[PDB]
Amino acid sequence: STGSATTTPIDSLDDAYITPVQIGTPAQTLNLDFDTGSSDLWVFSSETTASEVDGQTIYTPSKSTTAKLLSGATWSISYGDGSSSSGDVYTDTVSVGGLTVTGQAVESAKKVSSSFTEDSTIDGLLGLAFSTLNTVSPTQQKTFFDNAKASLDSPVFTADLGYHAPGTYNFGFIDTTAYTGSITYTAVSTKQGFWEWTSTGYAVGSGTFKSTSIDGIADTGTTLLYLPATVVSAYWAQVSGAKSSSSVGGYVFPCSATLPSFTFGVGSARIVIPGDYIDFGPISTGSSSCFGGIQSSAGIGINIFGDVALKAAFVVFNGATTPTLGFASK
Repeated sequence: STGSATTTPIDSLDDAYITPVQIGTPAQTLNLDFDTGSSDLWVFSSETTASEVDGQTIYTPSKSTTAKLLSGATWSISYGDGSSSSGDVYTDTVSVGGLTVTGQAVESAKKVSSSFTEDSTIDGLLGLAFSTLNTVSPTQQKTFFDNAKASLDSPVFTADLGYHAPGTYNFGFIDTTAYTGSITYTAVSTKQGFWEWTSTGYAVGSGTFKSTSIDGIADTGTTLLYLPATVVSAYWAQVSGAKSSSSVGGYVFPCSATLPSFTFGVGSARIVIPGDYIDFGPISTGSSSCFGGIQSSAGIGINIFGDVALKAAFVVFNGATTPTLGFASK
């Protein structure tokens, strides 16, 4: 089997991407944030505290003839941005772009934190990291990809995120029309549950490439590119007036600037992030200070190849017995 679904930016900055997902019988369609940095499929629901729902579409298990309470199971998750959610668990039929999994764990939110409530465009998350990170207790549950894998034509999914435009998530096949050149594959460590790999270095603008190993994760659920302070300082030093602002929470730059590109290495290959992809707009409405899309990871504990980096590439998440990642230009 295969599946193919369009993913659409939630706003004019590409802060995140939503993909429609069918849950239950008859189908209830929710727009989920596909997140290769986590492993829970959770949704706003008829069980979510009413004051914490503000415009989202909810899953109502009682209206699904295929929903079944997973007795005794609870979940609770905290994300790198400080947001969180928790609840109980149903199993139900879940379809993405024509690919159907029966018996998928659908984690129903009883509580969500303020940032989820405040984002009316995201109805939940669909985790695509390794199932060892799934938070369901006392019986850990599998991700949608893990459940679908055996049925797929090939045990892969691909992320093709757009810049200020829709893109595609494909399951079970590699669309050879969606990228240019060849796909370069690179090793993955699953030891932390992430799609964790080692970039071979970077360049700033037209500058020379610096060969240096940068371990990090391919994370579709993180907006920006978080890299070591040395790398980030070298980038922003090429932008007149750019500075790190403790009060804003990262590097800012004059909105009048033209930003240089940023290149990262994948083995001997190179992915170029155009300068425009690094502009996240005014820090507050009407400000002439703009927020940078490359930020330091020094306070995180891990480097994160988030959407800023991934949307410059066609990315293969290869879930073969030994997983690997592939990157191509597009």
